[PDB]
Amino acid sequence: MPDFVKPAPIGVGIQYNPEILDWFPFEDIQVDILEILLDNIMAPMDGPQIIKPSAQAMIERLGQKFTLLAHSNYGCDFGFSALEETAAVQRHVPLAKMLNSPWVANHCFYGDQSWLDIWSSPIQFSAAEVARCADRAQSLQTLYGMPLAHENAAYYLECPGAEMREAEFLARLVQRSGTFLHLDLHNIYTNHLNLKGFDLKDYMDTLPLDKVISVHLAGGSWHGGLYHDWHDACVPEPVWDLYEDLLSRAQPSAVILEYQGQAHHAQTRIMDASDESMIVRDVQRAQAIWSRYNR
Amino acid sequence: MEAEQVWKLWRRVLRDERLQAQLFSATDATHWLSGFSESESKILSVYAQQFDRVKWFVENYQFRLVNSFLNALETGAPLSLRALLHINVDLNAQSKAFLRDRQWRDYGPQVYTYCEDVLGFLAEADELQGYPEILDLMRLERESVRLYRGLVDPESLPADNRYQRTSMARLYETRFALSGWLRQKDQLGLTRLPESTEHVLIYLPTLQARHKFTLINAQAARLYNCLEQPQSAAGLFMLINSDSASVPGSADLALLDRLEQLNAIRKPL
Ligand SMILES: [Fe+3]
Ligand SMILES: [Fe+3]
Repeated sequence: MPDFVKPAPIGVGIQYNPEILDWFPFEDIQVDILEILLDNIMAPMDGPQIIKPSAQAMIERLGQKFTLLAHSNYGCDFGFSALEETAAVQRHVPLAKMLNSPWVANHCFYGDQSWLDIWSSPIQFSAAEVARCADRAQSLQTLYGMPLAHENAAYYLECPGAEMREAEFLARLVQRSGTFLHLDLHNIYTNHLNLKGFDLKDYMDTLPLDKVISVHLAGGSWHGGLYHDWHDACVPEPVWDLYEDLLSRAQPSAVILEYQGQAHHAQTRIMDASDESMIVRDVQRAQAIWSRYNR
Repeated sequence: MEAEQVWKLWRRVLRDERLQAQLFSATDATHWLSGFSESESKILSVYAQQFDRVKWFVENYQFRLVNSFLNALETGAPLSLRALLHINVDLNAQSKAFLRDRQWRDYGPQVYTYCEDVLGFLAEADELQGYPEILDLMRLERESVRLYRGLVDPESLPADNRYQRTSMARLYETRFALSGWLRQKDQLGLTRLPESTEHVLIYLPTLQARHKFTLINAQAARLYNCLEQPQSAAGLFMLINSDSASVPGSADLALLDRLEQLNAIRKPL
């Protein structure tokens, strides 16, 4: 606890974002780790409760079988409001402790007592924001009592006033705060495609890969679509190339596969759910690659 | 360009639909309102190209905010939501009407305050004014919201050797017999209800459990209404609102025994 270290590798799992559409598709004993979005189990802050009383049942049912990871989105971690007032320390920090999570990850976005302003607002890549966000990250990690990872953000517009590249920002952030990184490989691929001058090779060499604890493999929108980062289609082959390359350079502790929620994540999508075994193929391929570079 | 100024700028942008229209229509520097502060317009000037992304970011904000109107309803008033969904009210049209009145406010984790302002807004909707049974159901759910909100930082009260009213329960005198909907939730908003008053008590078994609705007798509601301020156990039995000046004993003791069991009162000890 005085110095947080990377936990021992625990394996590959799915993110359990479909609280209903995944237990029946869940198969075998191969996966013993599932991610938990703390926002879905979160209780209102203008109320006296920490966890949704309906969510306390599954945490009891799932914590015994599988190790359950935390994921802090819409928690206003890197905002400008006081950290003690944010939903991260008021709800997300106790929830991760209640879930007995080995570590917790957030997102490199902006939020101030607001839930839906956080996407499409990446942190300004500047030495001024490096200093401010690292001070909040070290304090927040101290409150979590567990390692704190920062997920790389997928965005279409870089924040104005950016002094440096995204990869140098994350390297300067985790070095000054002592926190860790949560490498979403698909967010690197969609940023490489939809951004001018995004060096994918420099991104991997710049990042302290020894700070990566968890990895996210996901799909995206096909060419011609409205916008990207749908997290619906099959995991693209360039994202699979990044997964094999990352395991051959460093040693994460887990890798999770994410998919869309119940409603359409963006303005116009669908609800269909019939390719349940494609997920099993994507998980199984990650299992084989994981053991190919197993400790 | 400080990061806090860039956030404060957009936070003003996507809450005022007027500022968004002039940005979408004008890509030229001065054609977009130079009435924006020079510091603001400096940050707008970065978005001179790729103004297409600005309309996409604003549209996603209001789309999520329209959905949060439903999430706030599911969290605070789940039975009113099922009743409103059964009678086919355009909650999207009511979400846009409610959010525009609040200038597209992001409640965030303040979901109970969100639902409380939503139920109050919906209580005046002309579409709902023809459904008095649902209007009675929403006021019942609004008390449940006020039950949770009243327990955030509750005023602590010691034993004080007097009958005290706790903060873990509220009372609602209905206009219709809502128990028919509470006992048969498949008929929420679908069936007709008699206009008889009921005393439904919203109470929490434990502080980490779902609130429950239960009916109490009119005499128990009289005891609960007289315990607005803590009474001396003897003045309470005297305070039958000038109707009775005698202690009923087991007639009113068993009622107080149930209220404390429902975590609604605090007996003197
Ligand atoms: Fe994430
Ligand atoms: Fe992710």
